[PDB]
Amino acid sequence: ELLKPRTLADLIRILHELFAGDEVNVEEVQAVLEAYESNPAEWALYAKFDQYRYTRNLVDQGNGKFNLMILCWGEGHGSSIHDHTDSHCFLKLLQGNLKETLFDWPDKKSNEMIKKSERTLRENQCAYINDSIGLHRVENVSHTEPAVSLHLYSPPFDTCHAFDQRTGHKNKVTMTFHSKFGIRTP
Ligand SMILES: [Fe+2]
Repeated sequence: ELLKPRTLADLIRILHELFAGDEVNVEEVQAVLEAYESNPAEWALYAKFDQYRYTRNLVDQGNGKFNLMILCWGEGHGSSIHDHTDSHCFLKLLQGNLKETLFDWPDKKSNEMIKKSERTLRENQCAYINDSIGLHRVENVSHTEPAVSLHLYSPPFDTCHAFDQRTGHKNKVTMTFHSKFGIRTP
């Protein structure tokens, strides 16, 4: 029985319930994430920005069944084109807007990766991606407004691939956390 999360803490409690088992009801998880109304006071602790690139701030480690983190995107900050390491990935906007661009998995041939689609993710909206859907890039294209997003990955992963848009070639990257549970982790 899915109820509206009253607070971020309440959302986290609900997520522990939704991930108690071995599988993932994606539509239910997405619905609960969307239903949480972002309250900046509840997540200010995690919203640690860096001037030069977006930061990943760990919020909850789940049951070891998911990583829940907050990403802080300065004006103009964006990600690589990347995959999600055979995991579910939910992305909910807490503040601002992000542009998501979708790409197909490349062929062996070196070739320009052409976008398949793009969309604008707005405050409180939750998006979902997995490797079967494709690859994506996420960017804060705003010149004036930082963006903050809440990401849930299951199972947790600490590596993924970045793809070179000009060729489709991939390289493995290790994800690092800017902070964990509100504590800067240099
Ligand atoms: Fe992603």
